[PDB]
Amino acid sequence: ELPQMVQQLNSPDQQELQSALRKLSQIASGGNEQIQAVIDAGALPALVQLLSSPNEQILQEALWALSNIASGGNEQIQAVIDAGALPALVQLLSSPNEQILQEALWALSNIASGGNEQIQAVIDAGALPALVQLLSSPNEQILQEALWALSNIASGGNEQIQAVIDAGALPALVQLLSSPNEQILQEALWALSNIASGGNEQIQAVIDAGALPALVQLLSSPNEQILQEALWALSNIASGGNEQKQAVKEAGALEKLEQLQSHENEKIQKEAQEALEKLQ
Ligand SMILES: [Ca+2]
Repeated sequence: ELPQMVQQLNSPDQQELQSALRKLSQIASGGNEQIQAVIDAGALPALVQLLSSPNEQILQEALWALSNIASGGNEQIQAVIDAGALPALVQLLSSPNEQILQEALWALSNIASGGNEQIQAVIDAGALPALVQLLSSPNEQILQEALWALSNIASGGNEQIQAVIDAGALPALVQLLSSPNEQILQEALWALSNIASGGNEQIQAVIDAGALPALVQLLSSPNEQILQEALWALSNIASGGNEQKQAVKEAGALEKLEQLQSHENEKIQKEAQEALEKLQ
């Protein structure tokens, strides 16, 4: 069944290629055991070749198939990496095709949905410069995918968090907290809080970027999720040293946090107290 499809991916017949591609994608969309069967049949080197196709139909299916493969476990993400997917996927971030870019961004975010070793592979391939450029996009849909992918990069270890910092993502994220669009705020703050999960060097890079004045302002937000996410970043930068703890105190958070203690939503009531006790 599968060896016969993997073989057809080399076929000069575009109907044969597309039919097997459409079959492999639907078979890989399924279970994690199914993803392995597709891997083992050698579909991966064949799929990576197709990422270079000028044919949008065969490229769209190939991308779907790879993002569905990278939907699996940590060492199946590694197979996608070892096959050499990343450079082709990073190449596609310069695409004017909104659908191709959406698929390529999805696949990269799914590859970044694994362990630090996998997350580093994405960084190593050079995804971050392209990702940061996309935060300056006027497309709210492109912005979301780029912010999703970045948040997944910034989920990893300190080496991966500092990578995002060194990629100059923070000024862009800070500039995005001044957005009137509450849905952009949700995604920018989410990525920013992941940067804020790091060590003292990383906590300080966030502080130096002018993040605190925007976060302290957002603590008086009428959106329960944006207010919750501001707390997220603060309680995360509170984890850092007394030198950092002080910068937070002189941001004016102290009173806003003292007020938040008495909230209608008991979820942010504890999220504020945990931030307070880790500050003094
Ligand atoms: Ca074409």
